[PDB]
Amino acid sequence: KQELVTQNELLKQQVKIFEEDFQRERSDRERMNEEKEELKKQVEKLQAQVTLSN
Amino acid sequence: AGALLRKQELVTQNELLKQQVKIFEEDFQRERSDRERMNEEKEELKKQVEKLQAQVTLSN
Amino acid sequence: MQIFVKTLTGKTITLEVEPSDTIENVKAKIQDKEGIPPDQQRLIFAGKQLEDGRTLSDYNIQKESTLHLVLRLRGGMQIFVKTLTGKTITLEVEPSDTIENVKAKIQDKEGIPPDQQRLIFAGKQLEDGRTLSDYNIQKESTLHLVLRLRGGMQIFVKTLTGKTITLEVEPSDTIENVKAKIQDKEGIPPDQQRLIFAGKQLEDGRTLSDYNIQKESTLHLVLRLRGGMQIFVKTLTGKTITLEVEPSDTIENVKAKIQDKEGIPPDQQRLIFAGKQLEDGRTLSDYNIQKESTLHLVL
Repeated sequence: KQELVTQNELLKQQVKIFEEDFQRERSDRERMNEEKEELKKQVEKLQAQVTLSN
Repeated sequence: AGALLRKQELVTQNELLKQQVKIFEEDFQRERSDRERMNEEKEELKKQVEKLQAQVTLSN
Repeated sequence: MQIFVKTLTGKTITLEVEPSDTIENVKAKIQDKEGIPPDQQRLIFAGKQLEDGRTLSDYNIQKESTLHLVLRLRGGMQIFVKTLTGKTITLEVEPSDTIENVKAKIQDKEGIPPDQQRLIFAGKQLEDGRTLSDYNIQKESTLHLVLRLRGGMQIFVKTLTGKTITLEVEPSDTIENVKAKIQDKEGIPPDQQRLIFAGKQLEDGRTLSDYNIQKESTLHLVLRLRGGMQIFVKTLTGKTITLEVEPSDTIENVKAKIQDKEGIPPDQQRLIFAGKQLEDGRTLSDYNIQKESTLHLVL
Protein backbone atom coordinates (compact mmCIF):
# COMPACT_ATOMS: atom_id res chain seq x y z
CA LYS A 1 0.00 0.00 0.00
CA GLN A 2 1.78 3.12 1.27
CA GLU A 3 4.92 0.96 1.58
CA LEU A 4 4.85 0.56 -2.21
CA VAL A 5 4.87 4.34 -2.72
CA THR A 6 7.64 4.74 -0.14
CA GLN A 7 9.85 2.13 -1.79
CA ASN A 8 9.09 3.60 -5.23
CA GLU A 9 10.23 7.06 -4.13
CA LEU A 10 13.34 5.42 -2.67
CA LEU A 11 13.98 3.58 -5.95
CA LYS A 12 13.57 6.77 -7.98
CA GLN A 13 16.10 8.52 -5.75
CA GLN A 14 18.43 5.53 -6.13
CA VAL A 15 18.11 5.57 -9.93
CA LYS A 16 19.02 9.27 -9.85
CA ILE A 17 22.03 8.67 -7.59
CA PHE A 18 23.27 5.79 -9.75
CA GLU A 19 22.99 7.88 -12.92
CA GLU A 20 24.94 10.64 -11.19
CA ASP A 21 27.68 8.17 -10.23
CA PHE A 22 27.81 6.84 -13.79
CA GLN A 23 28.21 10.38 -15.14
CA ARG A 24 31.02 11.02 -12.64
CA GLU A 25 32.80 7.83 -13.73
CA ARG A 26 32.43 8.85 -17.38
CA SER A 27 33.86 12.31 -16.67
CA ASP A 28 36.81 10.61 -14.98
CA ARG A 29 37.30 8.46 -18.08
CA GLU A 30 37.21 11.53 -20.35
CA ARG A 31 39.84 13.28 -18.23
CA MET A 32 42.00 10.14 -18.17
CA ASN A 33 41.78 10.04 -21.97
CA GLU A 34 43.03 13.64 -22.00
CA GLU A 35 45.96 12.57 -19.81
CA LYS A 36 46.63 9.57 -22.07
CA GLU A 37 46.80 11.86 -25.12
CA GLU A 38 49.17 14.17 -23.23
CA LEU A 39 51.37 11.15 -22.50
CA LYS A 40 51.33 10.16 -26.18
CA LYS A 41 52.45 13.67 -27.10
CA GLN A 42 55.21 13.42 -24.49
CA VAL A 43 56.34 10.09 -25.97
CA GLU A 44 56.56 11.75 -29.39
CA LYS A 45 58.52 14.69 -27.96
CA LEU A 46 61.00 12.41 -26.19
CA GLN A 47 61.41 10.33 -29.35
CA ALA A 48 62.16 13.50 -31.31
CA GLN A 49 64.71 14.33 -28.61
CA VAL A 50 66.27 10.85 -28.82
CA THR A 51 66.59 11.13 -32.61
CA LEU A 52 68.72 14.23 -31.91
CA SER A 53 71.51 11.99 -30.52
CA ASN A 54 73.05 10.19 -33.52
CA ALA B 1 -12.61 2.95 -4.83
CA GLY B 2 -10.55 1.12 -7.45
CA ALA B 3 -7.51 0.38 -5.29
CA LEU B 4 -6.58 -2.67 -7.40
CA LEU B 5 -5.69 -0.56 -10.45
CA ARG B 6 -3.44 1.82 -8.51
CA LYS B 7 -1.95 -1.16 -6.65
CA GLN B 8 -1.02 -2.96 -9.88
CA GLU B 9 0.35 0.27 -11.37
CA LEU B 10 2.50 0.73 -8.26
CA VAL B 11 3.76 -2.86 -8.44
CA THR B 12 4.65 -2.47 -12.12
CA GLN B 13 6.48 0.79 -11.36
CA ASN B 14 8.25 -1.00 -8.49
CA GLU B 15 9.54 -3.87 -10.64
CA LEU B 16 10.48 -1.52 -13.50
CA LEU B 17 12.45 0.75 -11.17
CA LYS B 18 14.24 -2.23 -9.62
CA GLN B 19 15.23 -3.35 -13.12
CA GLN B 20 16.40 0.19 -13.90
CA VAL B 21 18.58 0.27 -10.77
CA LYS B 22 20.06 -3.09 -11.78
CA ILE B 23 20.76 -1.86 -15.32
CA PHE B 24 22.38 1.39 -14.19
CA GLU B 25 24.60 -0.52 -11.77
CA GLU B 26 25.73 -2.82 -14.59
CA ASP B 27 26.46 0.24 -16.73
CA PHE B 28 28.51 1.84 -13.96
CA GLN B 29 30.47 -1.40 -13.56
CA ARG B 30 31.22 -1.48 -17.30
CA GLU B 31 32.33 2.17 -17.24
CA ARG B 32 34.59 1.39 -14.27
CA SER B 33 36.15 -1.56 -16.12
CA ASP B 34 36.87 0.66 -19.12
CA ARG B 35 38.42 3.28 -16.83
CA GLU B 36 40.68 0.62 -15.28
CA ARG B 37 41.82 -0.52 -18.72
CA MET B 38 42.51 3.10 -19.67
CA ASN B 39 44.64 3.43 -16.54
CA GLU B 40 46.57 0.34 -17.65
CA GLU B 41 47.23 2.07 -20.98
CA LYS B 42 48.22 5.29 -19.18
CA GLU B 43 50.70 3.39 -17.00
CA GLU B 44 52.21 1.71 -20.07
CA LEU B 45 52.69 5.16 -21.61
CA LYS B 46 54.26 6.37 -18.36
CA LYS B 47 56.74 3.48 -18.53
CA GLN B 48 57.56 4.38 -22.14
CA VAL B 49 58.11 8.03 -21.16
CA GLU B 50 60.39 6.93 -18.31
CA LYS B 51 62.44 4.77 -20.69
CA LEU B 52 62.79 7.57 -23.25
CA GLN B 53 63.77 10.02 -20.49
CA ALA B 54 66.44 7.60 -19.26
CA GLN B 55 67.72 7.35 -22.84
CA VAL B 56 67.82 11.14 -23.23
CA THR B 57 69.58 11.57 -19.87
CA LEU B 58 72.41 9.28 -21.01
CA SER B 59 73.26 12.04 -23.54
CA ASN B 60 75.73 13.59 -21.07
CA MET C 1 17.14 12.25 21.06
CA GLN C 2 17.19 9.02 19.03
CA ILE C 3 16.30 8.67 15.35
CA PHE C 4 16.07 5.74 12.94
CA VAL C 5 17.73 5.34 9.54
CA LYS C 6 16.39 2.79 7.06
CA THR C 7 17.95 1.40 3.88
CA LEU C 8 16.27 -0.01 0.79
CA THR C 9 17.17 -3.32 2.41
CA GLY C 10 15.24 -2.83 5.65
CA LYS C 11 18.36 -2.33 7.79
CA THR C 12 17.04 -0.02 10.48
CA ILE C 13 19.82 1.62 12.52
CA THR C 14 19.48 3.75 15.66
CA LEU C 15 21.33 7.06 16.00
CA GLU C 16 21.67 8.98 19.26
CA VAL C 17 21.77 12.57 18.00
CA GLU C 18 20.61 16.05 18.99
CA PRO C 19 18.34 18.31 16.90
CA SER C 20 21.05 21.00 16.90
CA ASP C 21 23.36 18.66 14.94
CA THR C 22 24.38 19.20 11.33
CA ILE C 23 23.80 16.57 8.66
CA GLU C 24 27.49 15.96 7.90
CA ASN C 25 27.89 14.97 11.56
CA VAL C 26 24.96 12.55 11.24
CA LYS C 27 26.84 11.11 8.26
CA ALA C 28 29.98 10.92 10.42
CA LYS C 29 28.00 8.98 13.03
CA ILE C 30 26.68 6.59 10.36
CA GLN C 31 30.33 6.17 9.35
CA ASP C 32 31.31 5.43 12.95
CA LYS C 33 28.64 2.75 13.27
CA GLU C 34 28.40 1.11 9.81
CA GLY C 35 31.73 2.05 8.21
CA ILE C 36 30.08 3.89 5.29
CA PRO C 37 32.11 7.04 4.53
CA PRO C 38 30.01 10.22 4.30
CA ASP C 39 30.79 10.84 0.62
CA GLN C 40 28.98 7.62 -0.35
CA GLN C 41 25.80 8.46 1.61
CA ARG C 42 22.61 10.27 0.62
CA LEU C 43 20.09 11.04 3.37
CA ILE C 44 16.43 11.78 2.62
CA PHE C 45 13.70 12.93 5.01
CA ALA C 46 10.24 13.55 3.52
CA GLY C 47 11.43 13.14 -0.06
CA LYS C 48 14.00 15.94 0.28
CA GLN C 49 17.77 15.59 0.32
CA LEU C 50 19.73 16.43 3.47
CA GLU C 51 22.49 18.98 2.87
CA ASP C 52 25.70 18.84 4.88
CA GLY C 53 25.59 22.52 5.84
CA ARG C 54 22.11 22.15 7.35
CA THR C 55 20.81 21.06 10.75
CA LEU C 56 18.21 18.50 11.79
CA SER C 57 16.11 21.24 13.40
CA ASP C 58 15.84 22.98 10.02
CA TYR C 59 14.12 19.93 8.50
CA ASN C 60 11.64 19.67 11.42
CA ILE C 61 13.16 16.31 12.40
CA GLN C 62 11.54 15.33 15.70
CA LYS C 63 12.16 12.40 18.03
CA GLU C 64 11.74 8.85 16.69
CA SER C 65 12.03 10.17 13.13
CA THR C 66 12.92 7.85 10.25
CA LEU C 67 15.42 9.01 7.64
CA HIS C 68 16.14 7.02 4.49
CA LEU C 69 19.72 6.25 3.46
CA VAL C 70 20.72 5.58 -0.16
CA LEU C 71 24.29 4.43 -0.73
CA ARG C 72 26.16 5.54 -3.84
CA LEU C 73 28.25 3.41 -6.17
CA ARG C 74 31.40 5.53 -5.79
CA GLY C 75 32.89 8.27 -3.65
CA GLY C 76 34.94 11.37 -4.37
CA MET C 77 38.36 9.71 -4.56
CA GLN C 78 39.49 6.39 -6.03
CA ILE C 79 42.87 4.72 -6.42
CA PHE C 80 44.10 1.99 -8.75
CA VAL C 81 45.99 -0.98 -7.32
CA LYS C 82 47.81 -3.26 -9.76
CA THR C 83 48.82 -6.79 -8.79
CA LEU C 84 51.97 -8.47 -10.02
CA THR C 85 49.59 -10.63 -12.09
CA GLY C 86 48.51 -7.53 -14.02
CA LYS C 87 44.96 -7.19 -12.70
CA THR C 88 43.92 -3.62 -11.88
CA ILE C 89 41.50 -3.01 -9.00
CA THR C 90 39.73 0.23 -8.13
CA LEU C 91 39.44 1.21 -4.46
CA GLU C 92 37.11 3.79 -2.92
CA VAL C 93 39.56 5.46 -0.54
CA GLU C 94 39.84 8.77 1.32
CA PRO C 95 42.72 11.12 2.18
CA SER C 96 42.40 10.11 5.85
CA ASP C 97 42.40 6.38 5.08
CA THR C 98 45.53 4.73 6.44
CA ILE C 99 47.47 1.97 4.71
CA GLU C 100 45.75 -0.54 7.01
CA ASN C 101 42.43 0.56 5.50
CA VAL C 102 43.53 0.15 1.88
CA LYS C 103 45.03 -3.25 2.69
CA ALA C 104 41.71 -4.28 4.25
CA LYS C 105 39.87 -3.02 1.16
CA ILE C 106 42.20 -5.03 -1.10
CA GLN C 107 41.34 -8.03 1.08
CA ASP C 108 37.62 -7.33 0.64
CA LYS C 109 37.94 -7.06 -3.14
CA GLU C 110 40.43 -9.93 -3.68
CA GLY C 111 40.60 -12.13 -0.56
CA ILE C 112 44.34 -11.43 -0.21
CA PRO C 113 45.02 -11.29 3.55
CA PRO C 114 46.59 -8.00 4.68
CA ASP C 115 49.56 -9.76 6.31
CA GLN C 116 50.74 -10.91 2.85
CA GLN C 117 50.52 -7.46 1.21
CA ARG C 118 53.05 -4.69 0.73
CA LEU C 119 52.20 -1.61 -1.31
CA ILE C 120 54.67 0.39 -3.41
CA PHE C 121 54.09 3.97 -4.57
CA ALA C 122 56.66 5.80 -6.72
CA GLY C 123 59.55 3.66 -5.53
CA LYS C 124 58.67 3.89 -1.82
CA GLN C 125 57.06 1.22 0.36
CA LEU C 126 53.93 2.20 2.28
CA GLU C 127 53.85 1.39 5.99
CA ASP C 128 50.83 0.71 8.19
CA GLY C 129 49.95 3.66 10.40
CA ARG C 130 50.42 6.48 7.90
CA THR C 131 47.67 7.86 5.67
CA LEU C 132 47.54 8.44 1.93
CA SER C 133 47.91 12.16 2.64
CA ASP C 134 51.25 11.49 4.34
CA TYR C 135 52.54 9.63 1.26
CA ASN C 136 51.02 12.36 -0.98
CA ILE C 137 48.87 9.78 -2.78
CA GLN C 138 46.39 11.75 -4.90
CA LYS C 139 43.23 10.59 -6.67
CA GLU C 140 43.69 8.03 -9.47
CA SER C 141 47.22 7.24 -8.31
CA THR C 142 48.42 3.68 -8.90
CA LEU C 143 49.81 1.53 -6.09
CA HIS C 144 51.75 -1.59 -7.09
CA LEU C 145 50.80 -4.48 -4.80
CA VAL C 146 53.41 -7.15 -4.12
CA LEU C 147 53.28 -10.22 -1.90
CA ARG C 148 55.77 -11.29 0.78
CA LEU C 149 55.77 -15.06 0.30
CA ARG C 150 58.13 -17.59 1.94
CA GLY C 151 57.19 -16.30 5.40
CA GLY C 152 56.94 -12.55 4.90
CA MET C 153 56.97 -10.65 8.19
CA GLN C 154 56.85 -7.02 9.26
CA ILE C 155 58.90 -6.56 12.42
CA PHE C 156 59.46 -3.34 14.34
CA VAL C 157 62.84 -2.29 15.74
CA LYS C 158 62.70 0.40 18.43
CA THR C 159 65.65 2.19 20.02
CA LEU C 160 65.89 3.27 23.65
CA THR C 161 64.44 6.65 22.65
CA GLY C 162 61.48 5.93 20.38
CA LYS C 163 62.81 5.94 16.82
CA THR C 164 60.96 2.85 15.55
CA ILE C 165 61.74 1.40 12.12
CA THR C 166 60.01 -1.39 10.20
CA LEU C 167 61.84 -4.30 8.56
CA GLU C 168 60.71 -6.93 6.07
CA VAL C 169 62.13 -10.26 7.23
CA GLU C 170 61.66 -14.02 7.06
CA PRO C 171 61.86 -16.53 9.93
CA SER C 172 65.08 -17.89 8.38
CA ASP C 173 66.71 -14.44 8.35
CA THR C 174 69.57 -14.47 10.84
CA ILE C 175 70.31 -11.72 13.35
CA GLU C 176 73.24 -10.74 11.13
CA ASN C 177 70.83 -10.27 8.22
CA VAL C 178 68.67 -8.10 10.48
CA LYS C 179 71.62 -5.93 11.51
CA ALA C 180 72.50 -5.62 7.81
CA LYS C 181 68.95 -4.50 7.02
CA ILE C 182 69.20 -1.91 9.80
CA GLN C 183 72.51 -0.76 8.30
CA ASP C 184 70.83 -0.37 4.90
CA LYS C 185 67.76 1.46 6.24
CA GLU C 186 69.43 3.68 8.89
CA GLY C 187 73.20 3.61 8.25
CA ILE C 188 74.13 2.06 11.62
CA PRO C 189 77.15 -0.27 11.29
CA PRO C 190 76.24 -3.75 12.57
CA ASP C 191 79.34 -3.84 14.80
CA GLN C 192 77.60 -1.10 16.84
CA GLN C 193 74.15 -2.73 17.03
CA ARG C 194 72.83 -4.96 19.80
CA LEU C 195 69.40 -6.50 19.27
CA ILE C 196 67.25 -7.63 22.20
CA PHE C 197 63.97 -9.53 22.27
CA ALA C 198 61.94 -10.46 25.37
CA GLY C 199 64.93 -9.27 27.41
CA LYS C 200 67.85 -11.30 26.01
CA GLN C 201 70.50 -10.29 23.50
CA LEU C 202 70.33 -11.92 20.07
CA GLU C 203 73.39 -13.82 18.86
CA ASP C 204 74.65 -13.23 15.32
CA GLY C 205 74.49 -16.95 14.52
CA ARG C 206 70.81 -17.62 15.26
CA THR C 207 67.77 -16.99 13.08
CA LEU C 208 64.67 -14.99 13.94
CA SER C 209 62.75 -18.27 14.26
CA ASP C 210 65.38 -19.56 16.70
CA TYR C 211 64.19 -16.89 19.16
CA ASN C 212 60.50 -17.58 18.36
CA ILE C 213 60.14 -14.10 16.84
CA GLN C 214 56.84 -13.82 14.97
CA LYS C 215 54.95 -11.18 13.01
CA GLU C 216 54.56 -7.67 14.44
CA SER C 217 57.23 -8.44 17.05
CA THR C 218 59.19 -5.54 18.54
CA LEU C 219 62.96 -5.94 18.81
CA HIS C 220 64.80 -3.39 20.94
CA LEU C 221 67.99 -1.85 19.56
CA VAL C 222 70.89 -0.63 21.69
CA LEU C 223 73.78 1.29 20.15
CA ARG C 224 77.28 0.55 21.39
CA LEU C 225 79.64 3.42 22.13
CA ARG C 226 82.25 1.74 19.92
CA GLY C 227 82.83 -0.20 16.74
CA GLY C 228 85.52 -2.62 15.65
CA MET C 229 87.70 -0.21 13.67
CA GLN C 230 88.66 3.34 14.64
CA ILE C 231 90.97 5.83 12.96
CA PHE C 232 92.60 9.00 14.27
CA VAL C 233 92.39 12.39 12.57
CA LYS C 234 94.44 15.51 13.31
CA THR C 235 92.95 18.92 12.57
CA LEU C 236 94.82 21.92 11.19
CA THR C 237 94.74 23.23 14.78
CA GLY C 238 96.34 20.00 16.02
CA LYS C 239 93.43 18.49 17.95
CA THR C 240 93.01 14.73 17.57
CA ILE C 241 89.64 13.04 17.04
CA THR C 242 88.62 9.40 16.64
CA LEU C 243 86.28 8.11 13.93
CA GLU C 244 84.37 4.84 14.15
CA VAL C 245 84.89 3.43 10.65
CA GLU C 246 84.81 0.21 8.65
CA PRO C 247 87.41 -0.91 6.08
CA SER C 248 84.65 -0.78 3.43
CA ASP C 249 84.11 2.94 4.10
CA THR C 250 84.70 5.51 1.37
CA ILE C 251 86.51 8.80 1.85
CA GLU C 252 83.12 10.50 1.51
CA ASN C 253 81.98 8.52 4.56
CA VAL C 254 84.98 9.46 6.70
CA LYS C 255 84.61 13.08 5.57
CA ALA C 256 80.96 13.02 6.68
CA LYS C 257 82.16 11.63 10.02
CA ILE C 258 84.74 14.43 10.28
CA GLN C 259 81.90 16.87 9.59
CA ASP C 260 79.94 15.31 12.44
CA LYS C 261 82.89 15.53 14.84
CA GLU C 262 84.31 18.99 14.08
CA GLY C 263 81.65 20.62 11.88
CA ILE C 264 84.11 21.33 9.05
CA PRO C 265 82.40 21.01 5.64
CA PRO C 266 83.69 18.20 3.41
CA ASP C 267 84.73 20.44 0.50
CA GLN C 268 87.28 22.14 2.80
CA GLN C 269 88.72 18.74 3.81
CA ARG C 270 91.94 17.43 2.26
CA LEU C 271 93.05 14.15 3.84
CA ILE C 272 96.67 12.97 3.88
CA PHE C 273 98.13 9.59 4.84
CA ALA C 274 101.77 8.50 4.55
CA GLY C 275 102.53 11.40 2.21
CA LYS C 276 99.61 10.65 -0.12
CA GLN C 277 96.29 12.22 -1.05
CA LEU C 278 92.96 10.47 -0.47
CA GLU C 279 90.66 10.43 -3.50
CA ASP C 280 86.96 10.59 -2.68
CA GLY C 281 86.37 7.50 -4.83
CA ARG C 282 88.61 4.81 -3.35
CA THR C 283 87.77 3.08 -0.07
CA LEU C 284 89.88 2.65 3.06
CA SER C 285 90.82 -0.88 1.98
CA ASP C 286 92.31 0.46 -1.26
CA TYR C 287 94.63 2.71 0.78
CA ASN C 288 95.74 -0.08 3.17
CA ILE C 289 94.48 2.16 5.98
CA GLN C 290 94.77 0.01 9.11
CA LYS C 291 93.08 0.46 12.46
CA GLU C 292 94.51 3.28 14.63
CA SER C 293 96.45 4.82 11.73
CA THR C 294 96.27 8.61 11.86
CA LEU C 295 95.35 10.97 9.03
CA HIS C 296 96.09 14.68 8.61
CA LEU C 297 93.86 17.35 7.07
CA VAL C 298 94.86 20.75 5.66
CA LEU C 299 93.95 22.81 2.59
